Amino acid sequence: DKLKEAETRAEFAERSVTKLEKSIDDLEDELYAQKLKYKAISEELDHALNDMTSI
Amino acid sequence: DKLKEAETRAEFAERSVTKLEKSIDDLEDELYAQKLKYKAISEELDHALNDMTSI
Amino acid sequence: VPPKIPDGERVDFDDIHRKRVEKDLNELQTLIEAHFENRKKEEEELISLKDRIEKRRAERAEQQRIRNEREKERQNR
Repeated sequence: DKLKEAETRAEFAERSVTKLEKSIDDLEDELYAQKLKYKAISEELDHALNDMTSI
Repeated sequence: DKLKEAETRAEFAERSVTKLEKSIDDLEDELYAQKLKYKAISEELDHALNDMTSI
Repeated sequence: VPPKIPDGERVDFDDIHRKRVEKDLNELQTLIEAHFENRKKEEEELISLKDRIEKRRAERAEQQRIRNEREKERQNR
């Protein structure tokens, strides 16, 4: 009889997706913010370099 | 009977779990690569500052 | 005997100047342009793509909130 066993299977399984969802959101926001940090620090330097190019 | 409504969600869960794991792993990999790139940019700037430092 | 250099004619010290002329100017231009092109290609496109990712995950996460609400109406009976 697989009734109760598969019910426990679903009960344990479906919460794991939600557990991963919040982690994915947090890590994606972290990656996006860090990329923003790099691009913010990079634009000023590349603009000064464009100023640097042959005066 | 009562088995199928459980089997359907049970199989719904497996592929979703695998896809979420793959997505979070790949996002983490991208995050680490960007971290290394950012540290490298800081290294280049600091090396320039340390080498010149008035001569 | 030591290595008896055979009798030639010339030359030196023009090669060093020739080597410096390319590096100082053309290499500098091409290097700074490579930096500029790499920055322009990567940073803006990928930050736009990642904000696109943020809005898409907002959509999917809200859709999943609605799925959770309907699942807890159809389940908590």
